[PDB]
Amino acid sequence: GRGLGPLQIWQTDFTLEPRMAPRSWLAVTVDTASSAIVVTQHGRVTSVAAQHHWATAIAVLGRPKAIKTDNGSCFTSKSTREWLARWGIAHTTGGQAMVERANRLLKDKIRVLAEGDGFMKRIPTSKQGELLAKAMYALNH
Amino acid sequence: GRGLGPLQIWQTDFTLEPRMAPRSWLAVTVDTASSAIVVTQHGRVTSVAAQHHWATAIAVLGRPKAIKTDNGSCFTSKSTREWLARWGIAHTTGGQAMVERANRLLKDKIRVLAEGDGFMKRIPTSKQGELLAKAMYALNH
Repeated sequence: GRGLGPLQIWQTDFTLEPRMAPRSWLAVTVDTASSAIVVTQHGRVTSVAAQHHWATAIAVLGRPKAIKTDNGSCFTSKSTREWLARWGIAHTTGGQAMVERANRLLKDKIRVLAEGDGFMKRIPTSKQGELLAKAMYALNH
Repeated sequence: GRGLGPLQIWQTDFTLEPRMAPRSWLAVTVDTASSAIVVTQHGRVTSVAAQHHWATAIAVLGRPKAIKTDNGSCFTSKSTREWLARWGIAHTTGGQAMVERANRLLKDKIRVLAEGDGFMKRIPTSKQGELLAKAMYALNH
């Protein structure tokens, strides 16, 4: 139950992380109610990447009432607006200090975990998925 | 806080779902405390697939105290035993009625969602990720 608890509002952004190349575009959502983070990696910053990311985030967190983004083309496209409408999720572009903080915490954590494993530059491709998941764990739990 | 709440014990299995081919192996975890489900898809039933799945599940649910599996080779290999030890997760092979139920609920939900989208046989590859995430959402939230 929500009750008087925080409203179910997310902030979402993309942040570029070459340690994760070739899928170096990280799509990042912060649930403003709980501060939980969901991150996925993508080859390209696109509308469909944003949609794939939110599909994952909904699986993890539930369906939000609203999502705040910037006015980037991947978020204001007809395709993305229609996808959010299909899900019944309100969308605003406005401010999103929480997701900016999430981006920095994630990139720092990725670096620390990678260097801990001996990867001082790009993370080997076969190691990225588990390292990204480990960073998400580290920031949420 | 746990308090007197249910112990943090998962059940994990693999179940084959040709609607999701070529990555038709679904790795399924049920959190026995909450009945939450995490599912990932994989090309092959292997030790490393199980590890990749649990990495994701830990990102979503937190680190469990213990995981129950069957005695399949992907779970009793030296590689998997060492991975669980690295994480400090206790492992038992024993019984796992909850994950069997999860498997069936997931496959039924996948079918319903796929047929709703007009896919009466295999789901087109580019549509699978979001459909799988939708099934997971549908069963958890």
